[PDB]
Amino acid sequence: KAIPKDQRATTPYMTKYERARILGTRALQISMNAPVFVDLEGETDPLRIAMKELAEKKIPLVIRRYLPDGSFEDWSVEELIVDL
Amino acid sequence: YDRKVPSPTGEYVKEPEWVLETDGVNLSEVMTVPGIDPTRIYTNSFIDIMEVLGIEAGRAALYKEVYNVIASDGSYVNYRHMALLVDVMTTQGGLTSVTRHGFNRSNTGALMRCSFEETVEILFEAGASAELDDCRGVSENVILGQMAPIGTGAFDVMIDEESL
Amino acid sequence: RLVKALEDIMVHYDNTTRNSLGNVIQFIYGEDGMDAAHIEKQSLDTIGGSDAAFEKRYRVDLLNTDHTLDPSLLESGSEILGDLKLQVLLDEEYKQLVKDRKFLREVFVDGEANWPLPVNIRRIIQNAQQTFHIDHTKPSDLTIKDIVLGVKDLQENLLVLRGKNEIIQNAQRDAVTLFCCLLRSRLATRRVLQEYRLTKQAFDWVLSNIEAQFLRSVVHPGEM
Amino acid sequence: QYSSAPLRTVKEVQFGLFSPEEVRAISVAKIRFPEKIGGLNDPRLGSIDRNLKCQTCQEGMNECPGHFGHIDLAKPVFHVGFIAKIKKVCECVCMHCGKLLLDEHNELMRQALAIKDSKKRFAAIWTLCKTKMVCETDVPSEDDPTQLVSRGGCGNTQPTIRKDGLKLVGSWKKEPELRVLSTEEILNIFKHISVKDFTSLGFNEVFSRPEWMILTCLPVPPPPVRDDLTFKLADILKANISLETLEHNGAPHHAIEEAESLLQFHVATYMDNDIAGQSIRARLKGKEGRI
Amino acid sequence: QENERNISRLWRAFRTVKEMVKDRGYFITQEEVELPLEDFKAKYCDSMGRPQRKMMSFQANPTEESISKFPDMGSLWVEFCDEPSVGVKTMKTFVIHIQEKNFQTGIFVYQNNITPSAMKLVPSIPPATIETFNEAALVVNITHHELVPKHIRLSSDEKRELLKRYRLKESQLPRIQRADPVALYLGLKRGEVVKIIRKSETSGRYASYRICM
Amino acid sequence: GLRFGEMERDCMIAHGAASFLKERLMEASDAFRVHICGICGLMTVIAKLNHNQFECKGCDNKIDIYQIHIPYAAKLLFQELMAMNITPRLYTDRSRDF
Ligand SMILES: [Zn+2]
Ligand SMILES: [Zn+2]
Ligand SMILES: [Zn+2]
Repeated sequence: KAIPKDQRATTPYMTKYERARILGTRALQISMNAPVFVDLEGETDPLRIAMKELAEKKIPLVIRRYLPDGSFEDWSVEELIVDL
Repeated sequence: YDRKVPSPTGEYVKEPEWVLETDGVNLSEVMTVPGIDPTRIYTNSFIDIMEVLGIEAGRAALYKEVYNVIASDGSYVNYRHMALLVDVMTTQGGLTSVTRHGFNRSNTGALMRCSFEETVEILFEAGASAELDDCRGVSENVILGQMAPIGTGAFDVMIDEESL
Repeated sequence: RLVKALEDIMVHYDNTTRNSLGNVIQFIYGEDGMDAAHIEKQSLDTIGGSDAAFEKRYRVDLLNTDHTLDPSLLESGSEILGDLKLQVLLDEEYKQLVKDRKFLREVFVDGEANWPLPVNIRRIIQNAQQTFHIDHTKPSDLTIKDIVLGVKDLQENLLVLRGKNEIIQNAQRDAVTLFCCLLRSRLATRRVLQEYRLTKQAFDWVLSNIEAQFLRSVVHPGEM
Repeated sequence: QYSSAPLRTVKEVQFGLFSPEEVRAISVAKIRFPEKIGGLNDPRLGSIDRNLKCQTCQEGMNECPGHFGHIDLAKPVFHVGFIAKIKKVCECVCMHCGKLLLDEHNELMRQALAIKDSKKRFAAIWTLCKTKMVCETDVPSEDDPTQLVSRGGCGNTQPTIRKDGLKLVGSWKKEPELRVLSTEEILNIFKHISVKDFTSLGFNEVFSRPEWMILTCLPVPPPPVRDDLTFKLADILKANISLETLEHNGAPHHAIEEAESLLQFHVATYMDNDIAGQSIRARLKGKEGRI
Repeated sequence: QENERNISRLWRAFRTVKEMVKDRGYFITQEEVELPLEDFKAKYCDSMGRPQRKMMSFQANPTEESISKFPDMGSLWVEFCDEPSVGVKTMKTFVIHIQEKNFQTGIFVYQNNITPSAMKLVPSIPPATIETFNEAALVVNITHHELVPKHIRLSSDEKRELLKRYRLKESQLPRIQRADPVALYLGLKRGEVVKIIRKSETSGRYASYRICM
Repeated sequence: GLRFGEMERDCMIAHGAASFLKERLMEASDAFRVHICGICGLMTVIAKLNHNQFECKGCDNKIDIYQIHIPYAAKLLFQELMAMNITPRLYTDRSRDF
């Protein structure tokens, strides 16, 4: 049922599951010749590339976190802090 | 038994005490005998504890028992795990057994692994009972070709129209 | 039989542990929101030893030529003697250490001091003491306000829950209670200065590290 | 192809029972002729012959998700799967006015009524009512057993029901009397049970009314499913039709009864092969047993 | 002989009730709670050595502190009876007394048991509820026990906040039976919620909740 | 051995590896595309794709509708349930009318 960009009580940090699903989702696109958003300083491996995009905060994706009751928060891969 | 107790100076010292170990249980009645410390009385029959002292005490005693069984082989297991077990067995106000209780459930869906060569009967009741499948299991979501709302699938991913 | 009974319990984004129906099993996982793989047995010092030992270790009385911080442990050591305003700060800390000891002696009636907790503080310090090549000869450039207020602020940053209401804020203070007891006993002023000998730089590093490791120790929603 | 219909994933599944009304409200054909004909395999249902025609929903034998058929039963028949259920409800409700045999006036009943498990509560209420053999009029209060409390005004005696194959038989008394309980009496008694009463049982006033355990309108599975089933449907049709041809031209009582128990034998065996003689349940025995 | 020690039990039990009533939020002097044996003997016995239960009964009033959260908390009427076995005639007298003098709660402390007849006499004067206890199950205050954490009754107000911030249906909360020794101790009623604060080897304290079934 | 049994699945759940679990347990059955009413969760939608027309008589529906991909073995098992007079409502929403 959505929650305003303010009032999100969920973690500002990205969960290890989100990192894995985003990296896997992005890697799949890269593996199907989908446009890339960074400078492949040699990388030719999709996942390895996707990992580079993440580090460079250039993955235009949004994670919709659901709460047990149905409501939900929306964070952008951009926002999410990546420390694991 | 040796008992670690604070000494008047502050450091823990051992204070051996006499204790009684019985064969047979009757908590409600012995607890009331004069001369004892009704505050420390115990019993490995967590069932009796839960009936005399209540579910919360029943829960603690149940943790202390599961715990002793694992510590008997010297094995160590972080609290949260046994704590979680003991809470599930306790959530409904009473001591709910783990070793398969119901012939149809324990927390599933009329969709997960069709149990019995007569799953039809599990469905028949679900129908007549207006059962509502949450679809959080791995099986029910496999039948549906979707990925379970667990771990890596406990959220949805979407395209972001913000990125410049 | 065990798997079957628990298989559907998961941690949700509200740090709650629930089952397929959405029923609450634990209001916070493990009663501390911590991930088991990030917890280490650590010694809760404040709990053992005589009282004489407790006071000798933690008591800092600026108003007493004897139970003060020797001007050698600290740079501002001689000009802090008799300082009333600071002494009020040092008494908030000591009374807090004394409650902690009482409190702990209730939770572990046994007297046992080593319990698995997140963030190995003793290690973070040993790093600091090697990273900043801290020589145990020269006095420290730490202020009493630096330590007492610093360590007081750190606690407000060790988050497990974020909800802005009163209910969740209390849940949060509870979840971090035992850990903070360990914290305050490791970063007690006399300890920092006379035992660790941290500099204002090493110390500030130790703090932000604990905050990092701590948050890195919280369980992630989605955990089966 | 393409459908403006937004794509999504199933999040929940609400199980329930198909009332005779909805079975009509959603079907396409009325299905008469037990033998393309407007009776079976076309009156709207999924098509064959590589023909796109299939209710304007065109498409083909590979995009077309079979459409459902309709088919009225001369008489109501028990659904094989709920006979055990239908029996127990009868042992809880009065078989005359449809009122639960024990109210909130009985302390042991209050405890049972509190259970939240539609399965365990049903079990508890049943174990308590199958005892009562009279739809009580007055009952002792919470005060003096000297004072009585009134309730559902119907003192009639309750029957001890037993099961004989696909029929339920009851024995009354105040030497007993034995009269088989027709599907029409049960169907009507159920429809006389209150929302509070069947809900206290494991029923849902929206998705699963007791009355629906009794089949009136049977759903005809589209081509993609049924072929043998179509045969079994054919005979169900036959038996249903020969039964109506015993009313339009009147007929003896035992004759209209042999035909009812004939249809009953098919509507039953159609869904489950496990009765007096020798299905969908079966189809699953390799679709439930193969999945 | 017996009587002597038999007196102590009734006395201990008497204590538990004071402690129990006090824990419910009724004004009671920690002083009376600690009424020494020998005084109890004098302050309540007749000249023979036997205890006169009739004399022990008493009324109890909410505390300013208590009515600030639970305004509808009337007063109590604890009651002890000389009749070892209580019959409908004896109970009616009681069920009437509490009702008459308009008491919101009556606790009946019987000795060996009551007539299954009189037992049904209980629910009969709504909303005022009546509660029963067997002295035996009062001779020791279970709440004083090691494994028994602090149970605190929540006001319907604290309850709404609870259900709201965790965003739960009442059914998703951990449960506690109506007949759970502690619920019986606190006088819990179906629907009420208790906050349980327990020590934890993990965190310092951890509060959980259980709603009465 | 060499199988992927209940115990293996439990380990993968513990790892939170859901997409691997989906990839591994799923069968061959063609991902079929069905249409559904948002009111009743049934496969009683008549789709005139070319004409953009969706109808679900019994409900008066043309706007409140969705599309889902499910193994054909599912479409069947469900229709079979409908044949046995049972209603397997499929809903895209988790938060009921509560
Ligand atoms: Zn079609
Ligand atoms: Zn009747
Ligand atoms: Zn519809």
